[PDB]
Amino acid sequence: KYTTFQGSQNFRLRIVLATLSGKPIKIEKIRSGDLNPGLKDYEVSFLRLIESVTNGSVIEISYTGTTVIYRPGIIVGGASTHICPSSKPVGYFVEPMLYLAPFSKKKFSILFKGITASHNDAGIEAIKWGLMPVMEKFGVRECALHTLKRGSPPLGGGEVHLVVDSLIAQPITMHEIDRPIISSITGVAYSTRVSPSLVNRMIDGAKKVLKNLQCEVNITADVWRGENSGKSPGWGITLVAQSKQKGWSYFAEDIGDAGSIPEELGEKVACQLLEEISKSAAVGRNQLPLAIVYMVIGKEDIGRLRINKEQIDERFIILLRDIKKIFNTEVFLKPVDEADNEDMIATIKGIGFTNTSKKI
Amino acid sequence: YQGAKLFYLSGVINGRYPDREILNLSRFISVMKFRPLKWRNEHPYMLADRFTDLTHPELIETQGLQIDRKVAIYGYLHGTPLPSAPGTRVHIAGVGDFSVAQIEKLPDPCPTPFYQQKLKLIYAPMSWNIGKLIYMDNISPEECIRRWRVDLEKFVPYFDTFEKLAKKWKSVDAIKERFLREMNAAKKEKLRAQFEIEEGENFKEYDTWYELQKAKISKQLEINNIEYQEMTPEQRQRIEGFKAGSYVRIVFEKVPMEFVKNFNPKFPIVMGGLLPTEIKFGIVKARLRRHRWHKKILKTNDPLVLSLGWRRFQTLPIYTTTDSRTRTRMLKYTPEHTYCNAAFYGPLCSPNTPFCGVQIVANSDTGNGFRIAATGIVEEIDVNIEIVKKLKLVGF
Amino acid sequence: QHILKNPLVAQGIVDKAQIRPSDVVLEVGPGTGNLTVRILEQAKNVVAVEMDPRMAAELTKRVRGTPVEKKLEIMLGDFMKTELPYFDICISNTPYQISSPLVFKLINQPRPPRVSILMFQREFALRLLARPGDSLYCRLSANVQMWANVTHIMKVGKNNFRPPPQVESSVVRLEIKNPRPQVDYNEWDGLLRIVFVRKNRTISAGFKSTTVMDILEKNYKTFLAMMHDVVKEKIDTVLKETDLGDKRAGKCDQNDFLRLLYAFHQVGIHFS
Amino acid sequence: FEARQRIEEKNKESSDYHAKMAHIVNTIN
Amino acid sequence: KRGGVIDKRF
Amino acid sequence: FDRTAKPVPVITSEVTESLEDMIRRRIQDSNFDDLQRR
Amino acid sequence: ERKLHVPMVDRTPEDDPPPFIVAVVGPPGTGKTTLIRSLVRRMTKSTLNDIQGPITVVSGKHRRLTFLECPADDLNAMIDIAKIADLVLLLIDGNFGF
Amino acid sequence: KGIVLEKLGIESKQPNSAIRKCVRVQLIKNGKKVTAFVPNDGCLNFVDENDEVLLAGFIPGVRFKVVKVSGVSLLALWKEKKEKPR
RNA sequence: UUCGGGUCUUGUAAUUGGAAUGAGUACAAUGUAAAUACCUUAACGAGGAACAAUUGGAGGGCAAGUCUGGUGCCAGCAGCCG
Ligand SMILES: Nc1nc2c(ncn2[C@@H]2O[C@H](COP(=O)(O)OP(=O)(O)OP(=O)(O)O)[C@@H](O)[C@H]2O)c(=O)[nH]1
Ligand SMILES: [Mg+2]
Repeated sequence: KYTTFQGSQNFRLRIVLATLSGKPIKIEKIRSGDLNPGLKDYEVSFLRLIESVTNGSVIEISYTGTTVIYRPGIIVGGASTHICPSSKPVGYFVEPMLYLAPFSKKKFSILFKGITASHNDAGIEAIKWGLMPVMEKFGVRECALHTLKRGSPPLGGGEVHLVVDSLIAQPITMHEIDRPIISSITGVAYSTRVSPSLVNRMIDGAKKVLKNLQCEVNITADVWRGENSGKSPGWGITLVAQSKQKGWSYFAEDIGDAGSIPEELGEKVACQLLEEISKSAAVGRNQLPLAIVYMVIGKEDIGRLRINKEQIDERFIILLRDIKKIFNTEVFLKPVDEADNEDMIATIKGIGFTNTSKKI
Repeated sequence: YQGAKLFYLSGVINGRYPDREILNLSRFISVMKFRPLKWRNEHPYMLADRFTDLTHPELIETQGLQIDRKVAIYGYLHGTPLPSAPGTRVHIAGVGDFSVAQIEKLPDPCPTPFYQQKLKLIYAPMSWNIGKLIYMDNISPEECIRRWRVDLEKFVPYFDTFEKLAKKWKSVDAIKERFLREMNAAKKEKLRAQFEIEEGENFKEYDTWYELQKAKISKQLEINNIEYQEMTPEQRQRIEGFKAGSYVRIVFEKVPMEFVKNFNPKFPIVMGGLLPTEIKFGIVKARLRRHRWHKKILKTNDPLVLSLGWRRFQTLPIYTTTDSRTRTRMLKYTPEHTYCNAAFYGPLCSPNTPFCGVQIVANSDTGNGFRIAATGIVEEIDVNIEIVKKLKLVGF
Repeated sequence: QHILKNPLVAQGIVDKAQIRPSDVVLEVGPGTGNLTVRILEQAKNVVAVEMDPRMAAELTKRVRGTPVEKKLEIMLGDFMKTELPYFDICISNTPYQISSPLVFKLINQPRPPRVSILMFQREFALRLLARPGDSLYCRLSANVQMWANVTHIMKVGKNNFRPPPQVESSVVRLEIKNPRPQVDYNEWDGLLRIVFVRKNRTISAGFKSTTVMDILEKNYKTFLAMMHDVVKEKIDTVLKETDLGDKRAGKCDQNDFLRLLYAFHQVGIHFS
Repeated sequence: FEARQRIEEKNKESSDYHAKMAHIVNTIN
Repeated sequence: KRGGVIDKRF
Repeated sequence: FDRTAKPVPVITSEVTESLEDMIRRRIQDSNFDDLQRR
Repeated sequence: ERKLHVPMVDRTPEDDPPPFIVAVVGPPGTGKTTLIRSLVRRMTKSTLNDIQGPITVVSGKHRRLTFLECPADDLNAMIDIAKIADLVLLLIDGNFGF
Repeated sequence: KGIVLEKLGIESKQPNSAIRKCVRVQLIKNGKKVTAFVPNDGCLNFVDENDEVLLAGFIPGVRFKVVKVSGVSLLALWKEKKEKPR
């Protein structure tokens, strides 16, 4: 009757996958042994977001809060505003909406309010330049995340507007069996309620690592001051490696804490980006889960994606097992014929998903 | 279509038609080619060649015949490949929706001569490779990684300690490949490789736009064929499932005992796979007209037997008009000679799925009039509707 | 004075500018501001300089009482005498009376914009884009090309402007190369001026003229401080090795002029 | 109260309709 | 809208 | 059901704030639409 | 231009395709059974006295057919065979007409 | 020949308006998108998206009219002497 | 063009009678290598002569019907829907 899961592991992913596949699911034993059992507030707010963009969905939480029953409805979207609790930033909520947005009856226009950055969740630039380009490859032509107000922790005060005009039947089949040649490194260096000097010092650290490279390095300085700067001082950097060849991107992101050295964070993220490039074959680790899901929900056709051995980590294992339990689809991996690198080709047949909610 | 072939048969001798005409008909069937149909190419289906009841006889006795029966259905698959894993939802015409308990491929009982000779003419029974460790759920994912060598809510992936990485990337070697009299040939060759990188795609024909699309479909189909061929037969079946033409045994559970008892081999058993939307139940917004040859117009809240996808059922539709696109107003009857927007509750289905409606399915009430009552195309699927009607208050 | 009355060209100019929300744009002589209001929508901060106070006030009246009003900044007076604040991009309807000084001031200004979309008369536009061997190749084309690259976006008909000017104008994009090539501005211009007295002359013919030969001789003796016939001999030589003396000035590319400069520096003679 | 609310609703519908109509007539030409 | 969250948490 | 006439406008706090903004907002600019001796 | 059509995908397998489903549909007594016997004999050289349910026969070196005699008296049958029949042999009584 | 991409005037409140009878169609031969006229809103009905339509020379700029849909004449459907095969 | 002018058995949505005949069916004969058909012809074959002629074009009129706009009752669009 219900596909059963355990724990809070991959809570968002299990919800969206059930939402896309249309199969009811049950998630149990959520933080049973902890002093504070059951869902966190942000997880509860996350479910409310699903109810807003869907119609006919039934969501039941246990008396203890440790078990949820989910019966997905259809994706309808529409215009709405969501208030994000301070426990999580907007990116924690924007990311799952990204999976569902292109397959809705009506275009998604959701206004997200709350803290806008964190250490463990996707930033604004990460979505804008790190995940959304991947969809452009997969056929979501029009997608935009407008930054109205930046809100740094702990008080936040920021605002972001998610708009996806493109509604598609399903993602196009993916054919990427090569290592993209990344042409340039770009990025956004931002700060709030503080002097512009911090942004300048931070790019200085990033360039120091990246000056040895043979590609041009151009990092934008986005100093936010005044009313639109939020309620707290904060500052962070994003560095994106771009392949104009086939429009591929790899990125790294962190934010700075009070008392931290702006130069040090810049050097860390630059050094962080190089590791991501070393570990990446066609998409970065932070981008891989979105790519895998999109191929799974493609047409009844075999899509190919090149993945490095480093990307096959503990997280990648659960993602495939989670996908199988809901979709019954298995990702077949084969070695590449090359000897320079030990990469492997991930071949996935789409489940023939179609956007039946959209009126014709 | 105009010019359609029409064969003529005069009489019957010894229970056979004239040999000459049958010869012509057989040839015409032999060389025939079939158009691709949208529905047939989007769902898996099979026609049951034989029927069998697998319920244990003791169970039929200790509980009685009323007990639900386990039955096995055999036949050739058609259309899209059927998934190998059990649990797939499927509909049997005139029976209901069931879930496949088991599925297994059997040798072809009527192998075509070309197939047989690579390796009776009539068959009428009725008459540590990481890839494995991913799906061994018993092994923990952490255990899997180490043998061959935390959570997705944290979007940022795991990175090593900052200082160790600084030493790691002090030099830029090992990533140079990712970034963009005899030595002269080397420079141009490197420069040649650079050019195709930086302008290659824009520069890398078919006469008509139609041929371009057919090329894209065919190329993708070829890519499928190569990929499956490399894979092992077990691996192939595991991903695609059972391809069309495969002879498959399929076992069902919780089948009504009536179906076992009420078995006439004349009446066919048609099996059709269901997509996720087909399972859903809700309001169906559709565009519908009275059929031209039906004598009578239809009425709102009047039963009508619809045929959507693989399923046939009766519902109470409500005929509507947009009222110059200001409101969804209820009608009393279908328009005499044009469609109208109709709403009815039933299993959802993808838009653009055509359907036809009939008011009488029993022979006893057949009469002589045309039995096809309505035809239409489903326009939208939804979980609610806001049909309204004009109410007038009258005073003096 | 003309005013543009085509909305499509104004929208196109903004789109080609492709202003990022992060970047700040600088506008010169907005006038009516129909192009301006679109720029405010896609620009975080906009700085506008207007020669006439009344236009600026009317522009204030157009952005009047709007959320974009706080972002918009209004400045008055000729842009030259003022020192322009930093701006990432410049898209403006400059008068052509000041186009030629303007384009160079943008280049000369430290930290110049990466991209700028400007309108010039057709003849000026061709001169900006004229390439070696082209009929319209001139001294100005060689100078601007070496500092920055300029490409022609579109051509705007005279009829679109009202009252229609007699000469057509074409919107053009210029991007300043970063880093700027390491060559002294005065020395480059000194080389270009002598060799472009008549593009169709031989480069040697320009040098052998008596008046400039005085100037080169005066310049050479200054370098010694740091025989007029001797200087004539040295110039006659260095042209022969470079072979540029035979070649026409118009045909010679920017790279060729560099071979002219370095060879002269070897002789010890510097233009300026 | 509902009188005022409906008025806002119908006005928004009319504006949305007219705004769409310019778009269709814009694309077609 | 159709459907809703059934919150029986105390 | 339909209504013949405009509903009478309602002075909510937001309406007052919006109105009172304009009344204050104007006065900075000293833009008063006033009769002046001719 | 008559060559031009809407692109579509045919999911027929490249190797070992299934037998084509042939539906013999017509009013009662129009000769559906005798037609199936006649076709089967010519193709296989064997006569089937009684036919019930699907009959799969070899029809060529690499082509096979399945014959189904739709119940003439049932409309519900006429629907579901119509959704799967690759070929229909529509029987018409010439003397009686349509 | 062409594919029906969208029915631009389906929503238009005004019945039998010139906008209602316009349908965007993409020519199969070249893939260029154009518009076609339909004889009337009733005939606008038989057309649905992704149907093959044969076009013939005829709001300005619309120079084509639909003469067949799915290989059958629109007039035949309008007089209702035939039924569209799907 | 309003102003009006010119002209006489016209109209019926009314009833009603018995004469003719081939499309078709068909003994036969003729026709033909043998047949079909034509030309012939016993016998049947007409009042909605339902033994049911088509393809295009122009123009109305109607409602407790529906949409849009506004110096009230109007106008535009249109109306298989009351
Ligand atoms: N004279 C003549 N009789 C025919 C012809 N075709 C069929 N028949 C007769 O029609 C009768 C019915 O034949 P069937 O084959 O049983 O037809 P059916 O479709 O199977 O009928 P049901 O199975 O009862 O639905 C038989 O007695 C045949 O002799 C024909 O061309 N000429
Ligand atoms: Mg029979």
